[PDB]
Amino acid sequence: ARYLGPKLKLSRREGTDLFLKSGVRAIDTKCKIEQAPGQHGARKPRLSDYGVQLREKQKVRRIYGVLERQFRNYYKEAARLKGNTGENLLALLEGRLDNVVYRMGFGATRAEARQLVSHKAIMVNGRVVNIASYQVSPNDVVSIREKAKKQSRVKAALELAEQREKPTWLEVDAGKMEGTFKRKPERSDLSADINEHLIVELYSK
Amino acid sequence: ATVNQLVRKPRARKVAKSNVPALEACPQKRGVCTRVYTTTPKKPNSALRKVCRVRLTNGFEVTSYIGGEGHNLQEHSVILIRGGRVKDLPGVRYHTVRGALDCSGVKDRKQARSKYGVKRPK
Amino acid sequence: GQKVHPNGIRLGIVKPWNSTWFANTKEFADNLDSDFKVRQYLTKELAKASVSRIVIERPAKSIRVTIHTARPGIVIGKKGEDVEKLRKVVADIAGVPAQINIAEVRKPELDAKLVADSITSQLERRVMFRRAMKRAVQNAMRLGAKGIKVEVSGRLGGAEIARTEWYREGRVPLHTLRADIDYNTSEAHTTYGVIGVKVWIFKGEILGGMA
Amino acid sequence: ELQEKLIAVNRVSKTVKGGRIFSFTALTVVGDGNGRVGFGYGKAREVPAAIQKAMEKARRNMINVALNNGTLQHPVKGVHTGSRVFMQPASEGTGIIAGGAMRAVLEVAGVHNVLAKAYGSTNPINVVRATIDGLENMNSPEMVAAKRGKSVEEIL
RNA sequence: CCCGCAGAAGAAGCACCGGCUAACUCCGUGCCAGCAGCCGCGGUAAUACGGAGGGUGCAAGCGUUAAUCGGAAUUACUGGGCGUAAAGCGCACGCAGGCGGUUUGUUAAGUCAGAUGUGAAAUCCCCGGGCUCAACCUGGGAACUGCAUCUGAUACUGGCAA
RNA sequence: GGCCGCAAGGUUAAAACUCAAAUGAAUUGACGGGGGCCCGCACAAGCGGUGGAGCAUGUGGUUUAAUUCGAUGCAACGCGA
RNA sequence: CGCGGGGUGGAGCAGCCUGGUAGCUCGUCGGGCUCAUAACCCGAAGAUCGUCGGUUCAAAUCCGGCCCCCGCAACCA
Ligand SMILES: [Mg+2]
Ligand SMILES: [Mg+2]
Ligand SMILES: [Mg+2]
Ligand SMILES: [Mg+2]
Ligand SMILES: [Mg+2]
Ligand SMILES: [Mg+2]
Ligand SMILES: [Mg+2]
Ligand SMILES: [Mg+2]
Ligand SMILES: [Mg+2]
Ligand SMILES: [Mg+2]
Ligand SMILES: [Mg+2]
Ligand SMILES: [Mg+2]
Ligand SMILES: [Mg+2]
Ligand SMILES: [Mg+2]
Ligand SMILES: [Mg+2]
Ligand SMILES: [Mg+2]
Ligand SMILES: [Mg+2]
Ligand SMILES: [Mg+2]
Ligand SMILES: [Mg+2]
Ligand SMILES: [Mg+2]
Ligand SMILES: [Mg+2]
Ligand SMILES: [Mg+2]
Ligand SMILES: [Mg+2]
Ligand SMILES: [Mg+2]
Ligand SMILES: [Mg+2]
Ligand SMILES: [Mg+2]
Ligand SMILES: [Mg+2]
Ligand SMILES: [Mg+2]
Repeated sequence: ARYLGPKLKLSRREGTDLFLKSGVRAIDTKCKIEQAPGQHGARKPRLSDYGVQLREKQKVRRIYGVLERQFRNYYKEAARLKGNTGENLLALLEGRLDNVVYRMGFGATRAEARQLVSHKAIMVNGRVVNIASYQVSPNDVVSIREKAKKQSRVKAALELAEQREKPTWLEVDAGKMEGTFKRKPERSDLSADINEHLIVELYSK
Repeated sequence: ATVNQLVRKPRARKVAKSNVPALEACPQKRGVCTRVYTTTPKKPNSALRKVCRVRLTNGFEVTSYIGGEGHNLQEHSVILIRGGRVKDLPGVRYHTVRGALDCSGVKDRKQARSKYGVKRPK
Repeated sequence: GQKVHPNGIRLGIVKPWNSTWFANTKEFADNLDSDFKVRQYLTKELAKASVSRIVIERPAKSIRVTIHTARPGIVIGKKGEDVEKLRKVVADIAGVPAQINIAEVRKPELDAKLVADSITSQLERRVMFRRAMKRAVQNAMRLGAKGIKVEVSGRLGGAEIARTEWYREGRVPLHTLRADIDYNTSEAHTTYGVIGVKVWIFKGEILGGMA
Repeated sequence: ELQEKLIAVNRVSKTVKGGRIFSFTALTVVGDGNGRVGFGYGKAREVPAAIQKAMEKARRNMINVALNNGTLQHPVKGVHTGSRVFMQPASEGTGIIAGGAMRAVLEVAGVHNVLAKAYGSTNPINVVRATIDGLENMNSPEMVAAKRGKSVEEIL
């Protein structure tokens, strides 16, 4: 299920920074971010239309940690749902519980947040939720249970999150170690470098 | 073209026959090697391609290509055949399944092992 | 067809001779051997000094070499150390007291020999032959040559089948005797064999003749 | 400001007394995104010269297209030598769903949401020309109201 | 279902990398061995045959074969054609059949509108709810493009009359 | 198979199998015992030759221990030499 | 030396982001314009995009090196 290989390899192949590491050190210092991975990394082949569409889809999937079947189901639900298809797809991926935990700051990486969620450190409305793909609803309180409140990695992740740029659609209390999911993140709140048209076209072949 | 003409005589869908009628809408079928031999390929290319005349369980006698390097097959050897033609071999429209009943996997293969019935090396 | 050498067909009319000395038939052949030796040694030494034209001039009891080069700084080196070394070696080769002069070429992009040598250097360094030849043509035309033609020949890019490729810009009238066509060749010894490079540079037409 | 993209490069021959002389043809499309789109077709002995000639030709001979909020105003058909083309004003968010040459032409034109399909021949040159012609033969509500002598409210 | 114990401890594979099609180099072999869905590849520098390294795509699955629709506007009703690419009977007369210049009246068959009955439940779709999420289950609606009967409209088509 | 025909045959009209093309129009060459125009000791008009004789020289062939190697329609054969 | 930014006709400025297209103003010349200057109009000339390279079908643009310029950089008794 989960990708268990080197993460900077994915970052180099994609080209951009996927935030696959905690971010204490520069990714340029941790790896040759410019060069592609492999024996023929220095060469930069010209990508075709299908190549760039596939590249964009892979970027989103690698960022969020979602395999093809689950991602395809997300697209199907987004297309079914009313409104803009790409915006709905991004909204669902944001709605994922592990993404929510990472955004609030109870995890250095999304993998670390997923680790906590799987190991039963997360309570949603006073209910211990175990699935990373759990869709968080608006006006949901998400809190760290007392068993995991003693973990030092949570505090370190909170400091890293304080370093990062804060999301407007969440309200997190670090002392209580709990955040409320105020609303679905708008497309303006989400990152601009991500392109949705390519994903929509690729899955609408 | 005219709707009146169409009402009189509708358009009759063009029934496309299958290119592997010996399988009879089955994925694979069992047979007995009547003869094992080699044949010369068609014009632009050259080789000695290994083929088997096989009597199928449903009466049909077909010719089937043997993929991979080397084979242990001989006469009176039960084999499993599947669809797929070799193009530059006239009248050969079926492949033998390597790693099937009384058919050994290709020796010393490290890639496409699943296609050639080769078990994982340690 | 087969074309005549542009320099050889224009000797006397517009082009001067490289060796300029008189000798009777008694000493003619020995002079030729010594001149060949001097030129060979000088090219081998100053391969990396961008030497364009060695001009040999013999007083009755002296040998005067004149090296036309793009970068005098490297050939002379520290004060007179390198020129003195070259002077003493050429003196022993010739068997006569020698005197070396150095003429600076202010425009190495218009000298056909230098352009050809640079292209062969690039070819040996495994650049793309079209890229190298286009760069040379653009540089010459920008510097203000009335025309330039460059030709490369033989196993381009390690191809089994040999080909010839040539690019011309401006005009290069070969049949006009009064024209000033600087022409020279070079050979790149690449890992796949020899690649020949020919360069014509039409700098202008000399009306006065001036020999 | 002008976004440009190369659709296809094709090798052609002349077959002269000596041997065969090869040359390259470049089909390009440029556009400002805001509605102006123009195609160009060039030919040279070498690919870079052909592409540059095509770019120059495409930069010239542009045509304005009436765009409604980044999409078409009504379903439009377009025809040419072999290419029969249909295009539909799809809703916002669907993206440009078109095949190859039509995708390139519409993307540089600036239409973000259409449902298109190319019938008949799908030769890149003819389909580009047919798509541009179809875009040209597309009037706006203001244009139809003016020509019919009515207000936009009467036309709706 | 919850709580406690221990220790990263017990848990990754398959296909592909010449173009179509995302992903390249070296070695072995020499129209042989072999590959192949199509185009093709191999005769001594093979990114296409085998091995290796690297990479790409899926992932407890991954490939191959069989089968249906799609792409196929390639049976074209929506939605094709017939001078030369396949396609105008050798030519005419003519029954059944198809189609019908113009005005008025009438009928209300076709047509249109409304209403009533029915069109089982499940399935599909919309808004919700319950399984920690999902699959799954479930409440209500919508839909079931239809058929029948009744009441109206009379522009067009049909019938009848001039 | 049916129908028609004295017969020749006509009419209606498939399938297995096989190939990945078959075709239409037009484009650039080359060719034509197609057409027009033009030029060159190309022909025609002339002079002198070669092919016959002897010898010189080169090549092929044969021979030889070796008869070194190359050039071998025009455009190799008093050629590298 | 540390970090950052910059180098585009003679000057002052776009073009860099999205790889294909060298633009604007002043200045120079000529002509018209003005009796003439000036002003105004029309033409003409002027960078190889600091340089050395790398990538690519193609580089002012993408990448690196060097050269400089500027800002920041903790040291003068
Ligand atoms: Mg000659
Ligand atoms: Mg077609
Ligand atoms: Mg590819
Ligand atoms: Mg294979
Ligand atoms: Mg090899
Ligand atoms: Mg292989
Ligand atoms: Mg199938
Ligand atoms: Mg269909
Ligand atoms: Mg048709
Ligand atoms: Mg015909
Ligand atoms: Mg016909
Ligand atoms: Mg007729
Ligand atoms: Mg009527
Ligand atoms: Mg009637
Ligand atoms: Mg009625
Ligand atoms: Mg029902
Ligand atoms: Mg629920
Ligand atoms: Mg229900
Ligand atoms: Mg009526
Ligand atoms: Mg009536
Ligand atoms: Mg018959
Ligand atoms: Mg004459
Ligand atoms: Mg005669
Ligand atoms: Mg004789
Ligand atoms: Mg002979
Ligand atoms: Mg001989
Ligand atoms: Mg010989
Ligand atoms: Mg002779």
